[PDB]
Amino acid sequence: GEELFTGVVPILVELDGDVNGHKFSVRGEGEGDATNGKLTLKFICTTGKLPVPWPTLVTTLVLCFARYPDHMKQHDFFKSAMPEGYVQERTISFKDDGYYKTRAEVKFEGDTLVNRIELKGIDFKEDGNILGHKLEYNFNSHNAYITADKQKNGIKSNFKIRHNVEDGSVQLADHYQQNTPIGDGPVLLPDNHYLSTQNALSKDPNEKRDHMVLLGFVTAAGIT
Repeated sequence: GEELFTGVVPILVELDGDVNGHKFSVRGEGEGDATNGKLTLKFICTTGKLPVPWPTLVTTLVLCFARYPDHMKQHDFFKSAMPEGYVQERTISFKDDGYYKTRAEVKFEGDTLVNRIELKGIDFKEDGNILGHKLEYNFNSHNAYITADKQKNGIKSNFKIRHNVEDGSVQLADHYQQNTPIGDGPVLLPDNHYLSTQNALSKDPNEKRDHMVLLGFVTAAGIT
């Protein structure tokens, strides 16, 4: 449970993707500090050029690192499922474009918190904002509301991400998310609340590979 997150925890992220038949892989490494809600990660496209914009993968690429304030500890499903972990599945529909479907397992593998993901993308436009790489390299603040899913013994969430387009417009990405536990022990099913997240995206000047350096802060709120 939550005791696995009292200090800084190494993170490994692995993604295998296929968007419109364009196959790619991403590896990320870094660490998470749930006491401050902080993620520091570097992601590399290990197959060459990433065929979608890095910001469209941020939500897919570890909510167990959210900072749950003491008065909300009983509502932290994500840490309660550890070390066995949880499955996280999303459908992400890009307005006037294609959709992603993702399945991930988030679980401890020894001393490392691992997020291992399979992503498919369907019916994107080669000239659209995604395959056409028309999104700014940034990721706005968002709140995601978390509700219990008692039948699945987990949580669900749906939320819209606003991605800035280079021409000043916005590209919406409508997320539906469902999480379940991998293990069969007791988990914490939350009252309604939300997570507030901010991200800063950057580039390592000495990295020639297609990559994303990510800072994130995730904080739970919305309960008494």
